[PDB]
Amino acid sequence: LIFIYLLLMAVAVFLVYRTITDFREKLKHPVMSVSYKEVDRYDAPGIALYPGQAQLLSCKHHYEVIPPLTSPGQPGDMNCTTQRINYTDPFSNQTVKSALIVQGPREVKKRELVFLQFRLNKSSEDFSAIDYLLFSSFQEFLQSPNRVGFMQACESAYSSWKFSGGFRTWVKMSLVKTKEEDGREAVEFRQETSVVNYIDQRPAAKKSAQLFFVVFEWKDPFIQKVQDIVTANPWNTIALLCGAFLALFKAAEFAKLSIKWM
Amino acid sequence: LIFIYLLLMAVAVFLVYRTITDFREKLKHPVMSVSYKEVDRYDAPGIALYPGQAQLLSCKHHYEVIPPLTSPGQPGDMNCTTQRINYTDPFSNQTVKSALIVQGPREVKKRELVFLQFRLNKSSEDFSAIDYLLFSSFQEFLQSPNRVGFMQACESAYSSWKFSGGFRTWVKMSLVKTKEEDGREAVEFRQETSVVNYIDQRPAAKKSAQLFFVVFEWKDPFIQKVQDIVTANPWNTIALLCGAFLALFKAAEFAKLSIKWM
Amino acid sequence: LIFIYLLLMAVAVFLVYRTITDFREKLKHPVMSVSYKEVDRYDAPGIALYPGQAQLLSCKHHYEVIPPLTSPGQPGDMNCTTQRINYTDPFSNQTVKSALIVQGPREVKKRELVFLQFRLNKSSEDFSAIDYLLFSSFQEFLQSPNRVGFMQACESAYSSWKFSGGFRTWVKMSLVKTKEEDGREAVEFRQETSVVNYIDQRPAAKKSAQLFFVVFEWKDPFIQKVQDIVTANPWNTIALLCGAFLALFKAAEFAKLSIKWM
Repeated sequence: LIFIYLLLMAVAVFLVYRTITDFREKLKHPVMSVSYKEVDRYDAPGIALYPGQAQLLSCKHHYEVIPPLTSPGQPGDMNCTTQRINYTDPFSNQTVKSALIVQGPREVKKRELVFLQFRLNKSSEDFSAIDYLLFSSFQEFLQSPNRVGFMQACESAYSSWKFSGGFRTWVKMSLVKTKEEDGREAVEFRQETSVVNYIDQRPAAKKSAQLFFVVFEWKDPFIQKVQDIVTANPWNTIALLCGAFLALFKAAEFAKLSIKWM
Repeated sequence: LIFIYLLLMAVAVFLVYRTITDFREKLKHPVMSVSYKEVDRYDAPGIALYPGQAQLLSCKHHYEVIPPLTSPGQPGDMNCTTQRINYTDPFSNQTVKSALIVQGPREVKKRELVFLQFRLNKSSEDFSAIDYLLFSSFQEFLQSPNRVGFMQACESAYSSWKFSGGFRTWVKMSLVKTKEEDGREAVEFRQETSVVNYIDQRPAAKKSAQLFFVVFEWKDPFIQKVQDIVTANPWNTIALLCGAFLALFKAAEFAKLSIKWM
Repeated sequence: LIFIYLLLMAVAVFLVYRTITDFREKLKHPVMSVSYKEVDRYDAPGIALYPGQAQLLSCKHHYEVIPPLTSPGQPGDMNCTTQRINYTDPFSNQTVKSALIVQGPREVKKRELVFLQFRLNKSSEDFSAIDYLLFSSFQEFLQSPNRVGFMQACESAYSSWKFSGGFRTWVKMSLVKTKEEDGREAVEFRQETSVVNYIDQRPAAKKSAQLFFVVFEWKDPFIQKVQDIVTANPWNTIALLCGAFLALFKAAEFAKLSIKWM
């Protein structure tokens, strides 16, 4: 009887250590749940182009699925809500980096895409490109005090991309919102590029001026919500341990009935 | 005694609240499990190219790892199971969009890749590209009645890509199958592009005709099965709650022994 | 009384069956936990370029954020720890594939990037590119016996990429470490390309020699640790089941009190 009681107590202690260690492990490695919430119209995204010396020639919201034939090389109709700012980025506070903010397409369901055009007069770069950062809401920037702070924060909160000459980078930008355990939800942008070579036959002259193109489009109406989940909470652990403790008490009590039997 | 009994009852009520709220939460945010099932030979994938005015010049299944030297510009050997169809997409039912379906490589382990060539006679598009959609099984399309319905369904069930001129888009297409809770398993295609500029020195004449190239390849023999998991089920919850309720009953009964002691 | 006892026994049998089945299911589909561990300085990555006939012209570690103006076409300063090897890959053991290993950037926080230049004398390929494989630690290769075995293993442990002519493939290489249940942690590279067309105006002569460019950079200081988790372990299952068994015993005993009542 004493032997089996000691065995049961050893099982209980082993189980307590077991569950405590398993709870410690399950707190370090929370599992993630990713859910897609279809959205009919995305909030106006903010595209932070950094033209530098480049000159915008045209910007439009092509509600259609395919851009129409344009008139490249010369200035064209401007039909975008473009905001311009000059600030100093925190990572290179010494230098001032001028940006150029544009309002991206909203009608994702209707396949609305904003097509841009840029041009740069002859220079000696030999690797010409225009950076661009994407942030979730353009209106939020358009109505936020101290735009310099907002842009500096975005410089850290978003990674740097770019597009180059003789190309039409068709950036199918998409959202992925991350929720950290503290409750706040950070929003990050995913985007897949598809470079489309520019057939420069139309000028066919000594113009030969760097011409850039981009088509910012919403990949699909799904917003990928990614949130970490803590699979282990002390509540379930304590309930399970109490159930096991009672399970052991009943076995010990049945040992007394066995003693009476013998 | 009454005070401790009321305390135990309050613990029971607040704990059943705990568990019911947590269970309600755990249905909303199911956790995901991703498993890779190595496959020796993928099912013949269906590549739905939309040449438009472009003219296919060559299509082959290069069992080797590297394409050999070709004869660009002029028609070449055709060695692909190409299916042609004209239909109207649901999103643009007004217009008729002609497709061109091809049978992709199967021998993933052997690094089998299907290399295509397209050509377009001089036009005034100025951004020339050929769309292409990928669907899981080409034979399923080749033996399914009402191909128009199948293609229209695919137009919604797969995203739109394309490749452009003077390029060799080496699309390393890969599979990712999703299982929704209802039981059906939707299949989606992932594919990473690697644009390879075309060195057009060979013609070096007034031909200067848009020439496209693509190399559809299976990235690896792994099919990424993604399935959502409901971490919480009512019966684990009810068992845990019953264990906790018994654990509370035993404490209340030990309170009677304490009363006898005092 | 016998009817309710049989009902309780049937419930117990159903519950044990269901718990065993659910434990069997939860062992097949383990859930994954992905954690990002910020790293100040990545270990020197090993870039296994396969120039073939191409001739390296320059390699440098640009601690700045932007490459400076270069002197394309002619040999330049070489400031990289380049290792050269010729071996035979397992998949094509018949042929010998010569590689060229380079020491990649380490100072991720400083936006340190290694910029390379390659050149190929006139050939008849018309699709010119240089393959490159990424492996986690360059020093590990630099101090490992039988480098041929290391390279052959990497040929299977990493996928094949490449960059082409007239381009500056800005490969923002990033790390993702996978832990299989056995305990070993396989390391894989994710990398997103951004092709930047090369404006070849500077030579403007009959040189017209294939020039390749690449900028290998660390995307961000986060290492994506991906590890599978077994949500079900026999120990929780047995504790829950025996707690439910006790919950059944107490109900059966309350049935006796009900009998006494009636």
